[PDB]
Amino acid sequence: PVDVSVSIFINKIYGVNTLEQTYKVDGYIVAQWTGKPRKTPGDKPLIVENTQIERWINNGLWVPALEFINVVGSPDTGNKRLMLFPDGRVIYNARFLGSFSNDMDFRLFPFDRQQFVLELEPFSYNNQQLRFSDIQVYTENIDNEEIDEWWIRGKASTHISDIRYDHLSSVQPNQNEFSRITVRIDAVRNPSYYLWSFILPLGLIIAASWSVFWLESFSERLQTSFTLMLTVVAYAFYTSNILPRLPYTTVIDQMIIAGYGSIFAAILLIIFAHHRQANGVEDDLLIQRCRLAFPLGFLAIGCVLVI
Amino acid sequence: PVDVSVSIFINKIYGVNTLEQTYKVDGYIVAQWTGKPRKTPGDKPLIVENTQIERWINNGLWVPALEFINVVGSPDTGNKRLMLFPDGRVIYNARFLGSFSNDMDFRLFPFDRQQFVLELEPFSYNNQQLRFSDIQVYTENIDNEEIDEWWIRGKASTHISDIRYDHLSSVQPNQNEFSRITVRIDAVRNPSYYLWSFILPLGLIIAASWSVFWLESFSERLQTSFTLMLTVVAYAFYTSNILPRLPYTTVIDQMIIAGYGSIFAAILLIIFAHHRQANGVEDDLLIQRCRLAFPLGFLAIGCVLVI
Amino acid sequence: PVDVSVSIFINKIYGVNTLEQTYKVDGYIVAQWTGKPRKTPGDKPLIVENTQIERWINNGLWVPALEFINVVGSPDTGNKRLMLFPDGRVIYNARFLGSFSNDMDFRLFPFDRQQFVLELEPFSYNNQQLRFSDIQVYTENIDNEEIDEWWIRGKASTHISDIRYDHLSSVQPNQNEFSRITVRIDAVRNPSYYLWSFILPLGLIIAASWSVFWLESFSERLQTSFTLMLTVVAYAFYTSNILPRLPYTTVIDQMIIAGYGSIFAAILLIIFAHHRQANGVEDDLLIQRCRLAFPLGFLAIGCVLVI
Amino acid sequence: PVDVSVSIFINKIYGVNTLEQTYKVDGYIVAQWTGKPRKTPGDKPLIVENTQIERWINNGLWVPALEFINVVGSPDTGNKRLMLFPDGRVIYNARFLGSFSNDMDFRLFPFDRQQFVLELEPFSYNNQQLRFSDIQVYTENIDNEEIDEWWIRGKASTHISDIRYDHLSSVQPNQNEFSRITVRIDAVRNPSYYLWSFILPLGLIIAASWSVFWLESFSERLQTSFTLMLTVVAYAFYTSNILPRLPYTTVIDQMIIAGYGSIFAAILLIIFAHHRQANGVEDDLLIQRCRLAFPLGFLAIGCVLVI
Amino acid sequence: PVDVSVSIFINKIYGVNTLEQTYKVDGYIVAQWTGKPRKTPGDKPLIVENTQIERWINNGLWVPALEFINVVGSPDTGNKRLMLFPDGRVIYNARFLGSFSNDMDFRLFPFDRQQFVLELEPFSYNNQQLRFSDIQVYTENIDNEEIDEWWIRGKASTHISDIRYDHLSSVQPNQNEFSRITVRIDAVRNPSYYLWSFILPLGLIIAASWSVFWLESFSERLQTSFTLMLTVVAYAFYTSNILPRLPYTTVIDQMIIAGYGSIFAAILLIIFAHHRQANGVEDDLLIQRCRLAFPLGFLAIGCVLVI
Ligand SMILES: [Ba+2]
Ligand SMILES: [Ba+2]
Ligand SMILES: [Ba+2]
Ligand SMILES: [Ba+2]
Ligand SMILES: [Ba+2]
Ligand SMILES: [Ba+2]
Ligand SMILES: [Ba+2]
Ligand SMILES: [Ba+2]
Ligand SMILES: [Ba+2]
Ligand SMILES: [Ba+2]
Ligand SMILES: [Ba+2]
Ligand SMILES: [Ba+2]
Repeated sequence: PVDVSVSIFINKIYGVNTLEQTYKVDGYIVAQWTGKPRKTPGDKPLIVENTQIERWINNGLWVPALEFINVVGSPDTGNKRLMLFPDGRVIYNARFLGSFSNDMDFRLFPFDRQQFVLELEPFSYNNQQLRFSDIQVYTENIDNEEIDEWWIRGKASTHISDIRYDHLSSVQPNQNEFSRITVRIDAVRNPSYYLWSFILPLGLIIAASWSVFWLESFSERLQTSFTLMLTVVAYAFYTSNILPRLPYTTVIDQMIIAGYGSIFAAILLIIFAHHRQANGVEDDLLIQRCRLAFPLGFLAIGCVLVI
Repeated sequence: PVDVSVSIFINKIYGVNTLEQTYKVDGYIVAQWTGKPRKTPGDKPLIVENTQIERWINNGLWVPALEFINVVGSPDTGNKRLMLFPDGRVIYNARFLGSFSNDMDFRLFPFDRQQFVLELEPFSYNNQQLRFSDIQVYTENIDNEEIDEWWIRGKASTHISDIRYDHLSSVQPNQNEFSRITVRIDAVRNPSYYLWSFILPLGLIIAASWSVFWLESFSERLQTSFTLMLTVVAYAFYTSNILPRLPYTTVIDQMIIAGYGSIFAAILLIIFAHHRQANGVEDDLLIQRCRLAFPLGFLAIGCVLVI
Repeated sequence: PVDVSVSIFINKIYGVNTLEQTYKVDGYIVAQWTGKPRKTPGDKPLIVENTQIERWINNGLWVPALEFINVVGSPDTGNKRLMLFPDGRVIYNARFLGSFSNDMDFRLFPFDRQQFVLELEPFSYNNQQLRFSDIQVYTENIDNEEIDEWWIRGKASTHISDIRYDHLSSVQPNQNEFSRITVRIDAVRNPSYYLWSFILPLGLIIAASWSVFWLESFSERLQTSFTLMLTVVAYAFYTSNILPRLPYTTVIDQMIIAGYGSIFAAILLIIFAHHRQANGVEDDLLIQRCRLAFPLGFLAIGCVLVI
Repeated sequence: PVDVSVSIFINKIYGVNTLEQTYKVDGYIVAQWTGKPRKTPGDKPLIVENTQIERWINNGLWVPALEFINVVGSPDTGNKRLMLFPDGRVIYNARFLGSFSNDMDFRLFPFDRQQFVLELEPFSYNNQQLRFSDIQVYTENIDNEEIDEWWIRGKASTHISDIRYDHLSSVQPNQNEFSRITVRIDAVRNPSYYLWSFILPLGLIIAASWSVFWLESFSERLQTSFTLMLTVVAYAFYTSNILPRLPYTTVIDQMIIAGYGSIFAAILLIIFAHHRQANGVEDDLLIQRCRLAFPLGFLAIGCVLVI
Repeated sequence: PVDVSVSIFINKIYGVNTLEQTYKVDGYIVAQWTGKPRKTPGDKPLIVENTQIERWINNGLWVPALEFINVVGSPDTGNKRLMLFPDGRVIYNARFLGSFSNDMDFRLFPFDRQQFVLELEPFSYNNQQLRFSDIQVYTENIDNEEIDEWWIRGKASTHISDIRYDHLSSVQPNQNEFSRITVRIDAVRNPSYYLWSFILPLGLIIAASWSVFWLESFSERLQTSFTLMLTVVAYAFYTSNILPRLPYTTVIDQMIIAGYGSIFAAILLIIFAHHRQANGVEDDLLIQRCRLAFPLGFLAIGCVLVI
């Protein structure tokens, strides 16, 4: 069992794809294991850069292939390097940019708790062992929070476990097990933009739609309600175009639905008030006075929902 | 005829392209056939990783090229590996991400039954035989259903058949036939988002468009109907922008068309009511009382259509 | 002059880009020419797969480079293979996906007659001759027509010609001429989606815009006409966003323009009716009765245009 | 100083990016210089195709690297070829597709005069000389003009100059100078689509906005003006979505601004007419009669602007 | 410690991605260090072009890998060249296009002060020293300012520093330190397009929304206010579609919010005026006369905000 020390440097996280549940990571990966002592030019360690590494591999140098389990496609590998010390240790350093996968729940969307994971694991080697994992996130989490889209909470996280693959080749007994490094980074979305540019005017619009009951004539009350409907549709459009695509409804979508339902309910009451009648036209006092009931009645449901 | 055992591990299915009828698959492929016994270092099997495999092929090692028939372009091949046992068996393991093709009917779109297929088959070898196919979909179908976009039903499916190519080279008689592995996975789309964020408010809008008959003045009835038309167009826009592009109409599109037709019909009746007349202005009782007939008359067609 | 037999298998055609006049083709290409007899292992023909082909070329094996003339960029070349028979024939088989160019007229757009062309021709060799071209389109043209976006008419088409390049190097006399294979596939667009989801509601909207003349008050007639204008703009938007981008106007765009012109004309008549007058207000009978003339007067132009 | 004859064949120009000031070119490049006589197989010139060229370079064959100065990124290089004549001449032929840069002024946008430039120049060689440049644009400029987006005027253009680089290595005196080929192609945009589908209905809308003064009641005049404002915004949207993105205003944008300004001015006059008054309500005759002044007053500015 | 002289030529800066905080740079990089004297053919320096450089590296020629620290992915490397002088100096010249990262604050967006940075640094070598950095931005900053999107202020900027990496391998004492070149270019966005096509009509719209108080009837005042709301939503859409996506609100977004708030406030006052009353209907003089207060009251906040 060969001991391998992994260090991962995270430069940037970006390009979140909500539909594909995918996010981009750029950084460095460093792997250090101790092999057989060697004779370098002078005593000083040897530096082997990109194209030459292959040449060394062809001469029988041993370089385990480490795979990102949760990666999508194949990473963009930048400059890579081998460092060979005379005392036998070997240090592989490479730069990568890759698209990674993980389970992501956006149902809370404006206010989101997401976590970005990297899963590393040897491709072909069951007994080679990951000694320890060190993650340098040092690119500052809090410098400007309201600039960066996501606010990163705490410094990384680490797990080194043994994954067992049940379905395998003819020889079971001693190796189903591969060592896996899991690095998770917790992050929270910045609600500002969505609160001010979406939630707020949406609220204003809903509240304003309640003002239909302060109209005098029935005709006015109806004809206006249609304009309201149109406004909600237009808003639904404005949101849907900018907002990220999802298989499910977010909080904002629910607000929109609440808008539609509020207006349709208003329509029903407005028509009901007219044709529930003394002779044919009598309009209900308390009902036309629902201008108080409707806003809080909505607010009741509003306070009930997140709860 | 060489026996080849194939195992395919499906990690993720995503990136469905409705227009191109294409979907992305990420996973592993494992091929195992038994060759001539060999002498490995020690007794233990030999592990040959990525770049080295080519070197082994150049030395006369035999590695059949397996082709995905239904793939689009060429797959993104990750880490690949050969495992050479002294008793002669050879196991090829590779990681891939690829875009695959298949016939897809979206006419039911909000509620969709689709099936994702992989078609494997040797490129150049007519007699080499696929022994058996095993598909590990083990990445959990039901864990969170309402998170994942598609709900996968059952565990995979398998067929191993012999495909005959009629048009071929000068020598017909014994080999037109190649062994083909076909893996199909049945899946059903999650209607939630579309029901709540599309179907529902669309319904509310249609129903509301029926309220035009509860207006008193002819002018009101018309002028309002135009606002309704506008609203339906705006909605058609909001849907069309978000929804996937298709060569054909879905259920929702039909609903939209139903909206247009309902409103235009309403216009016709509204004008007809005015100018079918006692003197010139007489409005038809039963017709202005169509407020009952129109909703169910639509509903009749609605219940007739899916039927 | 070397005789070369080409067979092309078309798997899929897709990704039409209207602006770039480009379309994607995936399939196989097979080239067969007869060289000098060879000694294979056993008698059986030799199979040389991807990476090895280059190695054979470096040993002086002759492999003409065939170029797609109308290709854009360079194709995605999948698995490729050489088959070497002892009697001297050589068969090159490769899989490709590529973007191809051709002249495309979309002026009829909803109903389109387009043709997809492949142009093959030796890169460096003036005397090497393409014996015959065979195109297997066998992937079924008619299975489900209303699923596939394009309906393919007939089985392919073929031409083998000699192209002469006037401008050339210092030596003219005997070779300006290269053999070119041209494969054309005629296809017709499926109008369904565009008829129902675009043409139809657009028509309904136009017809409805004629109902403005059934209004009583001048004010109503005007104020409504503006809402109509807005509706046409909104519709123009909804179409333009979904529909493919073009340098020219399609049929639908013309319909839109017809809408604008109809409404503006309506405005002119509505204002004219008011201020062409007995004293100042007199409205013209026949003119307010143009509710008959306008629809057919439009229809006249409509029946005149395609004609 | 080595004489090099360059011939460039332009197949297609497309993919204009207004923001990046970039355009795509596909074609062939041919370079011919005369080296030392050689012994070919037979007397006939030698054909060296793609992969082999490198092999020849490694044997000390001399192949100058020609760089496109104005290219963006690196070109997609298709099939390439060397032709070696026994009398010593060498002809390099390659196919390329590349994104090129040039200064582009879109301020006139609907009617545009643009020019597409290619700048070629040896990478490392100060004394090697470009003998002459020949550009075959022969792909027909005028066949169908209203199909192609751009109308190409005249056949190419050519310049061969000497560029001097001031800032250089330690040795100045005799070589700051590299030979540069510049190929420019003048082209004019097709205004049709923009005239009919944009300019025209925009005009109709503006003209129609002048009809607000033919309304009787002040309320009507205002309430309608708002609908007009909305219509102009909607139109601004429809244009902005389809039209290419720019750092500056085009002609159409100016028209839009003119729309806004016209309507706001109308608002100001409408309110002014009401509250500039005999008692409080008196409306100005000449002002309500500005229905004549406003259209030409706008037209005055319109005829003044391009002038 | 090897002295390395770097010169960087900036051709173009473009493709700013606001969300990813990324921008494209195209140009040349030149690195000059003095090695061991060599014997060239003749006395004249040797020119080694693209593919050959690798061959020289394989023979033990030393070519430090320089990394762009702030690059995203890996650059598109064009033609590259080595120049070997007999006196031992070596000059590496390469052309590159790459996407680079940097902190970008768009909160001021229409008027933006941004700075484009390049960070260069040896990949594997702690003692090799960057002698000096020279940046040729010579592509003209001021030629046409209103054409180019960004106005570049001053000629570049330069820093050469020593970066210390705390976390490292087992040997600390003398080398934590790598030499880093930092090149920063200050630029300011061109407000024209946004002022005229966005800020201005937005202002006109706001001002116009104040005209609601000049209406007589309460009904008019309300029903109109809704149309205003719709107009602001439509405008919010038109802006949001064209404008760049951000995690935060810009100035324009704030203006939009101000619009919504202004209209909602107007609604509140309009309803309050009606139902704060003598009997039930009395409308407040000063309140209906707020037509003066509202515009400046807004303007007060407007002048307070940037301040
Ligand atoms: Ba790479
Ligand atoms: Ba790959
Ligand atoms: Ba099919
Ligand atoms: Ba899962
Ligand atoms: Ba490939
Ligand atoms: Ba879009
Ligand atoms: Ba290439
Ligand atoms: Ba042509
Ligand atoms: Ba050598
Ligand atoms: Ba390169
Ligand atoms: Ba930062
Ligand atoms: Ba320039």
